Amino acid sequence: RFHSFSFYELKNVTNNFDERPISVGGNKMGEGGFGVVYKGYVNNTTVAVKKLALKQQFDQEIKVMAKCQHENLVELLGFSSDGDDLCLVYVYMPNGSLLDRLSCLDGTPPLSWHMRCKIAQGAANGINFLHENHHIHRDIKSANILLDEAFTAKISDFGLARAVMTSRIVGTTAYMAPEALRGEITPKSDIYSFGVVLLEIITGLPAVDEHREPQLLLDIKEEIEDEEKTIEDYIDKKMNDADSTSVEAMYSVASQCLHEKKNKRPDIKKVQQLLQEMT
Ligand SMILES: CN(C)[C@H]1CC[C@H](Nc2ncnc3[nH]cc(C4CCOCC4)c23)CC1
Repeated sequence: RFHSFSFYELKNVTNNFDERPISVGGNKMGEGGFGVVYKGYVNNTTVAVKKLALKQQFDQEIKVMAKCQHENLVELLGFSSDGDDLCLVYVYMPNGSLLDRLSCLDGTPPLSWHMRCKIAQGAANGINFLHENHHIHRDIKSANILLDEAFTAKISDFGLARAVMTSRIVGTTAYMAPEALRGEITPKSDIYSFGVVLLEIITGLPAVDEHREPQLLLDIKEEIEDEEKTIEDYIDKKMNDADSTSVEAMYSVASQCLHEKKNKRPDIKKVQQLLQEMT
């Protein structure tokens, strides 16, 4: 199904796991809580190699990736398990994550409103495919939305995905639904998290900022509803092509996604429908 790489092959293609960043001539692209991401080159093809630093998340990623293949899901090419180290090889996303592009990391120009609308639609198509295949992502966030050579949105990181209550609460607190913080596992929690992503797209602001008032982005929904502020006051100033009608239409979707009561949230098919009507 996927290519079985030996640890020595991934060792050489990543220039002996060169921990220096890409900008300084190394191979390190970044790091997460479960491992370091390296740029690799296998037979004239660029790859992303995640060296895990745990086995259940390796197995779950492979299991979900074998079952779910879609235009808006990142593709797994292979893996390595022969050593004491576990590696996952993916299709390389030249435009990194949506979080990095919204923050203009490493001098990248701001995303236009037109590109932002296409990204939101693509991400919704990806979540829709996961839910149609009875999978809950559990960690929907802008850092988990990757961008290819045409800025096509690709949902990533299926290590926490589930095919209901849990004793092990996992995810990113700033994006998590109230019931998800309580231990509930439901596809409606993915909808809430997508609502936070839509707010990041409109504002260009991260979900959480400790040196900001309010610290959490989902709290701007309260300020707008209580008439303290408007969505117009929060529109990313780094755009020149945003129109009030489509911004209000995306905000309306985000607002519906961010309902505290999980049953009042729209399903992903409705979210997909509202985002298509927006354009
Ligand atoms: C913090 N920031 C600079 C970045 C950290 C690296 C990250 N990863 C990717 N970048 C490019 N192509 C990729 N294909 C697959 C991946 C993911 C898939 C899930 O596991 C982790 C790697 C990937 C992009 C954002």
